Amino acid sequence: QVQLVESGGGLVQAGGSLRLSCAASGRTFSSYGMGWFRQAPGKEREFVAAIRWNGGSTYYADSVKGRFTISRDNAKNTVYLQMNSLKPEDTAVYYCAAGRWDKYGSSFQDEYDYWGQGTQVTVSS
Amino acid sequence: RPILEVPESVTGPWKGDVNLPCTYDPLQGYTQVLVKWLVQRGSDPVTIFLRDSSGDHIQQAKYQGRLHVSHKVPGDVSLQLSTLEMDDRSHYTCEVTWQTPDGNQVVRDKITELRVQK
Repeated sequence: QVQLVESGGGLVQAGGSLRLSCAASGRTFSSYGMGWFRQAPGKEREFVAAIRWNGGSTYYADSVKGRFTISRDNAKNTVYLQMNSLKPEDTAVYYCAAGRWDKYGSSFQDEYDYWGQGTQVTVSS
Repeated sequence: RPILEVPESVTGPWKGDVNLPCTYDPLQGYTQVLVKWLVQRGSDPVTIFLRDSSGDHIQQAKYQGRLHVSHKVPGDVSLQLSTLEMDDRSHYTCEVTWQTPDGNQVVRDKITELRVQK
């Protein structure tokens, strides 16, 4: 551990909205950078968003900027991904991850050490 | 594998020495141009050490005379503290910047927790 447990997925219409949550176990949450990744059918896992341990900075894939927002609550040991204005291209399994990067390297899956089992998102035309 | 190998935590003895490992495998074509070590206090880190084009520079008074950073082996920028204090307990960041002559830049960082034990 940390164990990371995602929820909040669903099937939604294009233009619609979901919020993913990731609940972390342990007491060391507040020291980790947290991220969201996604894997679409027949494609490789890709970066979505990340947030520094202190909440000081956030980072986004170009394709989700302004539509998705990552946030964290170090007191509740939770990270969120608000997903607005959803597009069919956003369909994927979404995974929460924790790593010991500080402000650099957050787009790289190799810089994370813990991963959840994921939650499924489908957006339909 | 992450670029920087830094353990999630290290425990050192009060009043003694500790080593905070930070190592990587150098890649041909890149030059290491900056190493920064930082310490948390409390929601923001402050720089305690810089290695740049003009050498090694301790950047906080309370580490003066107590802080060394390895330089002998390429890829090893581990930090050693002497005369460990209880107020040295914190999270420490190793941050390394690489460049090419034509201006490309890559940066990585990684955090360890230093515990101090009596």
